[PDB]
Amino acid sequence: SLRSDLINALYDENQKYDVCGIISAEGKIYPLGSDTAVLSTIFELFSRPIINKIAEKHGYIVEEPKQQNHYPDFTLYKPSEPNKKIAIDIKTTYTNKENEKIKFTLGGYTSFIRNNTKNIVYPFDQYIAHWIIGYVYTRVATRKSSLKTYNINELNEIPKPYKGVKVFLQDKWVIAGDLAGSGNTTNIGSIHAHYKDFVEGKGIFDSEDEFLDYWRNYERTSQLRNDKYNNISEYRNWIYRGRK
Amino acid sequence: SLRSDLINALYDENQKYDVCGIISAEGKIYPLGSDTAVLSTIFELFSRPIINKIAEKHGYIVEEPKQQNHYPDFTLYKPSEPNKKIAIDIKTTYTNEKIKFTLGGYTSFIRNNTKNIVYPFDQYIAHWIIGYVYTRVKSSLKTYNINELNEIPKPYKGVKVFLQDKWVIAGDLAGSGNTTNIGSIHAHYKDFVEGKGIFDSEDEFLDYWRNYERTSQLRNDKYNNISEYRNWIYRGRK
DNA sequence: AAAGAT
DNA sequence: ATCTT
DNA sequence: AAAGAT
DNA sequence: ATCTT
Ligand SMILES: [Mn+2]
Ligand SMILES: [Mn+2]
Ligand SMILES: [Mn+2]
Ligand SMILES: [Mn+2]
Ligand SMILES: [Mn+2]
Ligand SMILES: [Mn+2]
Ligand SMILES: [Mn+2]
Ligand SMILES: [Mn+2]
Ligand SMILES: [Mn+2]
Repeated sequence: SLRSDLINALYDENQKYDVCGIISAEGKIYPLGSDTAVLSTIFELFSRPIINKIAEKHGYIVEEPKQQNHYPDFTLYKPSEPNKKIAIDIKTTYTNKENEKIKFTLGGYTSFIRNNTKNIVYPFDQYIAHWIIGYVYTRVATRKSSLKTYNINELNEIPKPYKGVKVFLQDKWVIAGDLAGSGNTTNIGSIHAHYKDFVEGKGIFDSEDEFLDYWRNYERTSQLRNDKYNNISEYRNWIYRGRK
Repeated sequence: SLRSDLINALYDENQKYDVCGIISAEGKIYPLGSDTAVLSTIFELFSRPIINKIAEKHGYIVEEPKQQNHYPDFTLYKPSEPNKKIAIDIKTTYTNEKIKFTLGGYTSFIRNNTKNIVYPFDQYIAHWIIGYVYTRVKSSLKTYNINELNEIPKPYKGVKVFLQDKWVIAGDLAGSGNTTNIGSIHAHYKDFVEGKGIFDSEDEFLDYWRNYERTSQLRNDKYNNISEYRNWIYRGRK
């Protein structure tokens, strides 16, 4: 399928190639700095040609947001299936020690999931799938050789601020958790688990409808959530009682 | 001086090189996308070698945050004068024309000496902003090899760069809401280079943003702009 | 612009 | 967009 | 974690 | 970190 070919290609490219810097048209290379700020940009750019190639092999049109602040990173679809669009959003996080538990921020819970056309490239109801390509890497402190530029002939002598990159492709609802991913910017939080749990889809929601109802009615602060629900057990009790 | 040699190197480097992609150890190049995040990241990386080269010429050590979400992008200090650090932070914005930058929070280190800052705020003697401005600009969804560098399309054109003191270019209207950022003046590139700001002093700039309330409701009984802040001062800070 | 989006 | 305390 | 930092 | 509505 489009999905299995896509993760096979991302998994393969990740295994083979390592990104090591930004290059100028003049051929000068600038090394990579430390944060997920830098790495999240790098893994998203790494992913673009792969996603396009597989999408094309399958007959899909690939569209990135023409406007800033709009989800998703990539919209895929066949002209013949306008209402079966696929959203793919790339998310990244890090670990300090290889293999510990990780969590991702999955985007807002008060934009398009509550307003069909808010901050999304096509109306929400035109999408039938929302996939997350998740990247995890282990941090490696920057070295005092990262601060010089390099020429192409030194490509593999460039130090990297990361190691152990892993990648997965999973449905957003499947890896969504029940605790916010951020406060002031109201993000859905994924489960906090091991990389394999994301691959296997060991999340907390039983269905995509449950994930949506939960996040569509999740209040913004602990105060606002006090008489409602703050986690999945509380939400299921709240559902049991009649949404009260 | 360190400042003048840095302005000169930044201008020069920006003039000589145009960043066009990320490269893998295997030599494959991936083009740049248009997300805001992309340009912010690229200009910061681009500045790193320039800043370290000039700092070392001047005897300054350069330290980047060892912890994420901490200001500033670069901390400079001569070993002998540790209590005299220089903060340099990179900011970016776009054009198609007046521009404005978000200059960082007004509720972190300016209100709490050790909050989200690498070294105590009182150890810094200067806070500089390196501002990058560019003009925003297809199936650039494929990889390239070294022989094709010159054909890779870019999501930008006309990059300009300046270095100015943060207080000098700071404005009186928030640069963001929920992430409570100081907004810079809304002016032309030339005004940033020339330092044509609104605050009469660094003291005024800091006091203003240290007492700016977070919402209009709160601000409308105190101050919403520099004129109202000056009147608040006259009323006795109430 | 203020407020809230990625 | 994701991270710290 | 929640809340608020870059 | 900075953008949109
Ligand atoms: Mn993106
Ligand atoms: Mn993304
Ligand atoms: Mn953890
Ligand atoms: Mn919109
Ligand atoms: Mn596990
Ligand atoms: Mn930075
Ligand atoms: Mn910066
Ligand atoms: Mn700290
Ligand atoms: Mn002007």
